Amino acid sequence: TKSMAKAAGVKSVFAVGNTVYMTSFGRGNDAVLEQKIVDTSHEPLNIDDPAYQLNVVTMNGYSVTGHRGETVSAVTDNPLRRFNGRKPEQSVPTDMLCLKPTLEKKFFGKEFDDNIHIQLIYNILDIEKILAVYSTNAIYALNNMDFFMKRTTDETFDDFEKKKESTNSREKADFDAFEKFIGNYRLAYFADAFYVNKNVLREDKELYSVLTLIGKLRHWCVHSEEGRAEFWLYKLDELKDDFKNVLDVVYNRPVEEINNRFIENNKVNIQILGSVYKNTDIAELVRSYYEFLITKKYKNMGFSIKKLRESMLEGKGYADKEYDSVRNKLYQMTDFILYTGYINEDSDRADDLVNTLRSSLKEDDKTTVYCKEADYLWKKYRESIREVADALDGDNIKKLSKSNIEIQEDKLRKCFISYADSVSEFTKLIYLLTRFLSGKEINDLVTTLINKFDNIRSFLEIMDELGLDRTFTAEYSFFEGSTKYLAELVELNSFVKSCSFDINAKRTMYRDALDILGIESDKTEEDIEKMIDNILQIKKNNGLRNFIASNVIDSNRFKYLVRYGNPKKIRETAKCKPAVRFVLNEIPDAQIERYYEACCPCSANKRREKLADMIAEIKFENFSDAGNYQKANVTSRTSEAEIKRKNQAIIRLYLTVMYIMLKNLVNVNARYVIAFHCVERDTKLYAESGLEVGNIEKNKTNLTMAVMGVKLENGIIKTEFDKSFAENAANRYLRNARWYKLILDNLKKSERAVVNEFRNTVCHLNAIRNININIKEIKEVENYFALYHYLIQKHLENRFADKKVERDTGDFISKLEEHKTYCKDFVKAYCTPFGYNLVRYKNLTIDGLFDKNYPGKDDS
RNA sequence: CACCCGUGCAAAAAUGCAGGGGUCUAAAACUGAGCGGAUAACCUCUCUA
Ligand SMILES: [Mg+2]
Repeated sequence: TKSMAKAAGVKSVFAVGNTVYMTSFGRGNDAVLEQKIVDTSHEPLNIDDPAYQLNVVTMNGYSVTGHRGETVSAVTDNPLRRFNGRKPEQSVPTDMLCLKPTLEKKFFGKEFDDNIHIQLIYNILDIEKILAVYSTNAIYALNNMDFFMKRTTDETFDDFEKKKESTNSREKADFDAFEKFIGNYRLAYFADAFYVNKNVLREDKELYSVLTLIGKLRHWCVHSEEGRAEFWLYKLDELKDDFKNVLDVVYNRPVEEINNRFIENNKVNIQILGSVYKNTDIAELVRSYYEFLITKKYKNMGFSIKKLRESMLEGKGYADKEYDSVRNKLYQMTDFILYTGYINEDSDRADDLVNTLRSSLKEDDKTTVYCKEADYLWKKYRESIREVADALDGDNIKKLSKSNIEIQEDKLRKCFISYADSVSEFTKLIYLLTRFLSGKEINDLVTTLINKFDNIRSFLEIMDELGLDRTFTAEYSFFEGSTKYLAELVELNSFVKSCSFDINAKRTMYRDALDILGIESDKTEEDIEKMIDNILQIKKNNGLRNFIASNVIDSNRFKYLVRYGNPKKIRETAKCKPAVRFVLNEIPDAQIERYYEACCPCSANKRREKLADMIAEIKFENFSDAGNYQKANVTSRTSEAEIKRKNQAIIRLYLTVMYIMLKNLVNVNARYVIAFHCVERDTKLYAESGLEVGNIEKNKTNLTMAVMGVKLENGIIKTEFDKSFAENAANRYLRNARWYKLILDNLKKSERAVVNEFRNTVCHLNAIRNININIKEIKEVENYFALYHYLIQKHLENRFADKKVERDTGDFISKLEEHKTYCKDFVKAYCTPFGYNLVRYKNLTIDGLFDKNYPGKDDS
């Protein structure tokens, strides 16, 4: 199922001039040159330890059998022939967009007769795509509740503050929007970015500088810019002092929190590991534990230590409920034992495991490999793991916490994560960006960024080894330090999720908490304020207060939900039975019994139905008696504790279902803001390439129309379909007649205003900002893609209900009500702006082909 | 179960086979990671808000 060429070890098959360079897998993603192929002749590079031998070379195929791992044989294609054969006959291929010459001429200073620089440039574009997703998400988080979309680094707070007495309404209203935002309590959910210990809100200067660095990032990543500001993400060393200082202060605090007293906070794990590693010096063990836990070196070593631990401790008896309070320490130190074993004594085994994982053809093969390695690790570490578990008793952890250890930090401090004065402004800004995401988004951003920078570094080293012109342009010299940025980003990914600067739950936080949970309609605003006074006690009982704080405010599900949704809006969206039920049967049985075992005191369909009924009929007053049972201990068998765990299961289920809905909707919108970022970027790229595209702000389909060669005559596309326009397209995607005809037909069925509104509700995330009203009447939710496009099309209907709509748009909106679901034709109608990129158009207009995790059938 | 590309055969211009694709998607292999519905320098629960 997986690629045999990768299993055989073929990292890449490049193409420079008439020669073809085959590269192999090094340490991780490092690429080492293996063979150079010049017209059916192969010259073996990397003679000692070759990853693969190539037993026969043809002009149209390189047969390669694998040395490393299982001896698998593969056939690989000649890149010079990538667009030749059955059509001069050997030329370096162009990218699908046919933008490769312009990308080379823009990132570097000249066209390149090879097939490596474009490979690097597409990874840079992937970087910008991910940042376009996540700066947009951060701005939507700040706007959830025309100002954040015009924030420029060029003006500091000392110049933005002069807009208090601005004689002009635009500047005065911008400053008033800034004040109305900082005065918002919602900044308390952005506490890492906006709250400092003195917890107080950061001063207005830092408050504004965070917003400027975030909004300018969004503007850069979505709007292709002109002038010096086009390279703003890469010329960040020119940031003003205020922005540098705010980047520093936001980045330093997790670093300072973790490495100020690493011995003290990690004393329990350090001591119990010193018990296992008696022969090891305590300073060495402390440095290794920093490397493992803070720096996360156990994840960079080319195999899943987490998978090995899970397969080793599968059924040995540590799945019992007793260790749940211990399980974090137990898993951490099992991973540490495995790690230290792999650097110290099982380095050969780690290499022999990475090789067989790379050479494996199936996930079943990877599973068997991990299982066998975990069997060996268990048989090696039965007593080590038993010692770890025994020395994690509650009394034992208490005594370990009270003990005094004066461990030498000289060897530890050589591994301390660099402070903000050493890391770069780009990675500091990336951390500041990460301050406005959930944890899953945290990973999807920072791990993808380290992947892309690692790819760029590997390409740069390959081109240096081949002697190719590696020099980026003076404006893109940022990527000449790609190795340094990769190191910084991996270091940041190590500790980005490790620190949470959570604040004491404010009164407005508690207001959001019950609003997201549900209140009876008849209760007035003063009544809700009186219930807040009851929670906060204006003898004393903070039981319900603490229950609401722990279960709702401190739940990252609710944290996410107030990051990207008004609590009242989320509560309203909790009332759509089809959409909540859809998440209900997406959560598996294993994760449904977790809630039902507490919400019960028989069939899974009935269980999910009643769970969804509870999500629909949930309110504060069902939990208003939490002052009685919150003081109980969930682990006990008292009825107060049982009811406490029941309410915890209900609240967690509701918040998690809403979290899943909102996260999936935001992810689907993230794919479309990728699409529109690509539209806007490729517009400028094609304009540089001499394509006649024109202004795309006015009409977002200008790019696809320019690529297809069609032009609207009197507002409608009057050019018909013929093979000539298909074959003379501006890119490889639309060289085919069938999908050219389909995209032309769907272009004729769209309109400028609807497409512009779709772009606006995608970038500004208004479809989610108004999720409650955009989800009112939905019949079923076959997938999150369907729900997102129903929200989008309902948003389009609401704005275009009292305006002139073309016949096709009217038919789409009528089909919206004829059966209450999104229009599978409207999606491809307003998705035409990125129809030029046929793969993206197909993915974003066809369900099943949208997401990788739930693949479905193509609708042709 | 997308798109494209190479090759072999049938084709009279596209279908079976076998593959490849970092240079096709959110999308190369190991990882990291997402899907995903607890993970986190900090035992847990209570406490503190
Ligand atoms: Mg790519």
